[PDB]
Amino acid sequence: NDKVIDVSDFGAIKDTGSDSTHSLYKALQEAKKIGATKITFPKGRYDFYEERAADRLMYISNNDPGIKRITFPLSSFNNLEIDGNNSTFIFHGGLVPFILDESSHIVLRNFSIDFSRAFHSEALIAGAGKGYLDLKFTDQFPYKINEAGILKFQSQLFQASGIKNKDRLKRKQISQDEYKYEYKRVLEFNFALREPEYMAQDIFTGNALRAEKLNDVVRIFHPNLKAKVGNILVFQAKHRDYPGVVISDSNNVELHNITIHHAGGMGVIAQRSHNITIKDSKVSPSKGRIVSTTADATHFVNCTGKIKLIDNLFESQKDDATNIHGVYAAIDKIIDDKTVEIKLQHPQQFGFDFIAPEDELELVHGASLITYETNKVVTSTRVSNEVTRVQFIKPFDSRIKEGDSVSKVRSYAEVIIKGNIIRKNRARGMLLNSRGKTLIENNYFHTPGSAILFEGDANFWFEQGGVSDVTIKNNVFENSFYSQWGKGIIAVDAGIDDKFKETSRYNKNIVIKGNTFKVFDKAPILNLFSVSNLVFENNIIEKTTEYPERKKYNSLFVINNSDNITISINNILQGFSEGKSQLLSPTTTYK
Amino acid sequence: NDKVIDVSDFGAIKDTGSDSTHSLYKALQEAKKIGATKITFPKGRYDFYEERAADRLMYISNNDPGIKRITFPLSSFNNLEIDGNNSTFIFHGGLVPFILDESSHIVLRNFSIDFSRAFHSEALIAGAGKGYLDLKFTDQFPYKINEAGILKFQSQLFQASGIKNKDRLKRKQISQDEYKYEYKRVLEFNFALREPEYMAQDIFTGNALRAEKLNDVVRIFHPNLKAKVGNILVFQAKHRDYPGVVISDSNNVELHNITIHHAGGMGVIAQRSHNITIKDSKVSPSKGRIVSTTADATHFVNCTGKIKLIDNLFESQKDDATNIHGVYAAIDKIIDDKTVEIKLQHPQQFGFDFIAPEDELELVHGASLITYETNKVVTSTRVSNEVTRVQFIKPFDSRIKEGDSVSKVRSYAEVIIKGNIIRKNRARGMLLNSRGKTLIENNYFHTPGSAILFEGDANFWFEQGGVSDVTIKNNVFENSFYSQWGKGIIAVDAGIDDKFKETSRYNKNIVIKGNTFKVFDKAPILNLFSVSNLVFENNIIEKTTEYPERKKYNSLFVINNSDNITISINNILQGFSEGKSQLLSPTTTYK
Ligand SMILES: OC[C@H]1O[C@@H](O)[C@H](O)[C@@H](O)[C@H]1O
Ligand SMILES: OC[C@H]1O[C@@H](O)[C@H](O)[C@@H](O)[C@H]1O
Ligand SMILES: OC[C@H]1O[C@H](O)[C@H](O)[C@@H](O)[C@H]1O
Ligand SMILES: OC[C@H]1O[C@H](O)[C@H](O)[C@@H](O)[C@H]1O
Ligand SMILES: [Cl-]
Ligand SMILES: [Cl-]
Ligand code: NI
Ligand code: NI
Repeated sequence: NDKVIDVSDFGAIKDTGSDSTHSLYKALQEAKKIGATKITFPKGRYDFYEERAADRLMYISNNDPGIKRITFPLSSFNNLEIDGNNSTFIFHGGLVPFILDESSHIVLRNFSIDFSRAFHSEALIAGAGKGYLDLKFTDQFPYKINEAGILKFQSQLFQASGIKNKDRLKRKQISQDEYKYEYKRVLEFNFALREPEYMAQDIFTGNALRAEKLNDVVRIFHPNLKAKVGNILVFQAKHRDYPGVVISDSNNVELHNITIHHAGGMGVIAQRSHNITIKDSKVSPSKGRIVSTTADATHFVNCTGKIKLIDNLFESQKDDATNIHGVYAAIDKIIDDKTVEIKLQHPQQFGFDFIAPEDELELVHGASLITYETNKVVTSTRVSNEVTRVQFIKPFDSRIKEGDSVSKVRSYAEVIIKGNIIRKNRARGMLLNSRGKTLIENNYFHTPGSAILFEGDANFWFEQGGVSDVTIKNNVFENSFYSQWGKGIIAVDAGIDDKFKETSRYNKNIVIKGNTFKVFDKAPILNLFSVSNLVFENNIIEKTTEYPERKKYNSLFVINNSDNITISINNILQGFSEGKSQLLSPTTTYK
Repeated sequence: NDKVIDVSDFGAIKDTGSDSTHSLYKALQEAKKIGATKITFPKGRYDFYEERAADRLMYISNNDPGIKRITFPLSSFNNLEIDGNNSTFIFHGGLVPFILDESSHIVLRNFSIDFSRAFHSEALIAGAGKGYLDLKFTDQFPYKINEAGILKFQSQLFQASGIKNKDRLKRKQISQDEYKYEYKRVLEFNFALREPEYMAQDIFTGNALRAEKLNDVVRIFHPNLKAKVGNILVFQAKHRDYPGVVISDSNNVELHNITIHHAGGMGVIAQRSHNITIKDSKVSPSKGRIVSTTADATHFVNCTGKIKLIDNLFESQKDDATNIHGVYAAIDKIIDDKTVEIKLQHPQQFGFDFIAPEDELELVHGASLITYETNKVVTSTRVSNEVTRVQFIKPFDSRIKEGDSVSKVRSYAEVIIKGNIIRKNRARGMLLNSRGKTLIENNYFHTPGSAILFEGDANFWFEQGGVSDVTIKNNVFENSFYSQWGKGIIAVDAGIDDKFKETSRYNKNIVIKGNTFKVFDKAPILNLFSVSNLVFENNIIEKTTEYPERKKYNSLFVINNSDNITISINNILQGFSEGKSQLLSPTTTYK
């Protein structure tokens, strides 16, 4: 039809293991040429390789920039639905499955994304001693130990060809693939619960560990290795070069019933885009794996309109389930009374262009995150993937210094996050850096880090946060924040120096009602600073014994430098040995 | 003036160490806007950094592709001379100094190029034992040994700031710079002669060596380490990301009195360009260094017109002094009787586009390098940075198989290489893969590898060679080919399988006259196969004792599968103990 295009008409045949990339490409161009509104896959398994994938330079915020090979290069597509009919997609090597670029009204529906060799690696811990672990790898994680004695994971094990010359080039190719499987650090996971081991920490290794094949078993050596035998050691991928679904300068995108088993980086990363829905989808590992995506499950940078995460499962990724936030760029040079040069600060922010004439920017004091003023841009001149020269309509506030920051005033995204399951990932649940109206309703949280974190800073990540209207209602937080890294189940960790906490009110107007908190010890349920107007009422708090109690904590409510904080008497806490009046009484310390 | 632009008028001030990149940029744009023909630097030292350099995707043949930061982004410039007045240019970090792209009539004159921290590293060998070397590094080569026990070179040593937060970002930045200084292998250099140690070999390490700080001295561990104490160990840079001068799709470019002290990769790399002169220039290390560029000094891919290398010094680079050659692309898929898909084979060839309609291509048998036919292109469709679909005007020769190759029929460059000094580099002198008229006159060669190599192959490098008109006259070859890797002083090593050597005549019409060969043993002066019509006459051959004699060789002239080879009786050989009649008598073996 000129309305519905079947990829098989273009040569893509399921269930054979052959490369479907070019057939898919021609089907895409025909859909655009005639204006078809849907591309369908006959249900089956489709494999995509590097050799015939479109190449484009990409800057992708909070991931690694470079030349990308892209299986679905959805540049300037409009009103196009891709229905996989529950096909499974397998990506071989360094591929970005989807990049939506200047596209509009795109629907992705009914398929799964996976890579044939994960970018992270995993092993069974078979033994442990001072300065070493003994590991067992499955076939799924090929590796070599070279003559230098260094463990190096591989894209695949070299199978000889017959033709001697095809072998020399294939070895060189496998050898250059090593970069993609570089590791950075290791983390112990509980075998039975399939989550980071209780009170285990990241152990920084670098990308080279000393190793020996005992002579089936691999011993790795590092002074700081420690782990329980029988658990699973995860090698964290060093790079974020292959995110799953990139949504960039696009609008009205919907993901329905998408399963992202794996990504080199984040599963879904959206930048400078408007209206995004992710519904009935899954971030969850494929067979034999305890880890899903090697970074965040979802992530939104300078997005507008409505961001909806509805009835999804987000489990087992190496970072947060979501983060919705803006970009700060530091004021690097003051040119004249009207003109500055801003510089993107974090490496995975380089190439993020966002300042244009007529834009309004916040001018922000760095150590306090307090806004001096807003000012309109009349000139924006991109000098590099770091520096942009900005001239304002009027001279900027005379208190502004080099080292302060700007962020664009936006129609901040309205956030609706409901019905999701968030568990077994490594870090936090949700970073709520959304200044727009935010609703967190009917989610389940079981996270090692904070289930919900208000962050943002203008000194390292350079991420704009600061909420103005948040409702967290009818959620279950079950034994969340069980790790050693974090400040509470629901916490503020904005980059506000101690000396400015008393005057900065970065997060405002938060309602926390009707939730159930199942907690195993007395770590903070709320750990707040620089908040104005928060009401915590009609919650149920219920003591458990899921994990050993951490003696470091003896306060459910840590409040500093805030105003209008109501920890209502109408909350219910049962199963604690202390009195209700003590348990609801805020402290300034963990105590 | 509107004719001559002084960079200092645009804010570039010598001898201060500040970044001159943006001032230079505005001077470049003004020169293009008004049509000025020259930009001058007041003599001094100018430093260029990453932060404000223009970023562009680049595919650069025989080097590494990616996003490049470019100090002199000479895109679409015409009739422009850059005169440095013997200024010195210092490049900090990952910068490509010059990229000439679609430019015309460009003159670069009177300056030097260097990087503040070399991409390779060097050390004094202070001790040696089984499976280890003991090294001493100077300040110029900063490094860390991390807790894993791995030696990792650094862009710089971290100097604390005062402000604690500027320190955290700077550490992250220094940490991400580590990739640029990765090593691959080590090679021992003779301290006194400043050249690869006699009969030393590359020792493959990989990018991670075990190491210990003895407690000023660094011990590295690897089973295959062996070296003489007092020599200098060079760590070969793993990447070729920052070549010195890129000349791409450009014409009529001249380099006069340019000193390239260092490059991350090749000093000068030219691709698909027409008429290039390099005169009175130097590739030669800066103070404290024994290595110059980390790959070839110069290199020309699919160039046309005249290539002139006149009165230059090319010393101490890690590869060849020059290589002038074409590209083969393998026939990966046969589509129909008229249509194939070609695929670039070597990773550093990806993104090399060269086939367009109306082009004539050679269709070549892979194992023999014999041309089946030429055929004209009517359709070229780039699928990726690897694959292009090519359709011919007529059905191609029915003997063609997948695995054969194509190369474009070109106005092959006329090559004039005269008055150059070639010495102390690691590999060969000149790879003469130039099918156009070639003149090698009045050069001095002192190379560890072959001084002059006819190479090319369609199985690994995929480089088109095959000479048709070569004159090698009045050169001095002094103790060249003193290493264990090579086949002779002047040798053929084309990728022609043994079974086709008898029928393939890939190199034709070579005159070798009036040269002086000073040789220390009886390795081949000529080692030829698949040559037709070569005359070796009026040469002087003179025995020396510069290096120990290699007992493996007892033949100055090894000839196989050739025709019309004249080793004239009018050559002079003095200082040998064998008879003249034996010494000029060809063999089929080293004997
Ligand atoms: O799960 C138990 C294990 O937990 C880790 O955090 C600890 O470092 C190991 O020594 C072992 O105690
Ligand atoms: O230069 C002398 C040295 O040369 C190297 O090629 C050899 O491996 C060392 O053991 C030492 O003999
Ligand atoms: O703390 C913010 C931080 O959170 C996660 O780690 C993300 O992966 C990062 O990109 C960054 O957004
Ligand atoms: O043998 C050919 C080979 O020669 C040198 O090593 C060059 O650095 C390579 O790019 C390649 O051209
Ligand atoms: Cl202030
Ligand atoms: Cl043949
Ligand atoms: Ni937002
Ligand atoms: Ni040529």
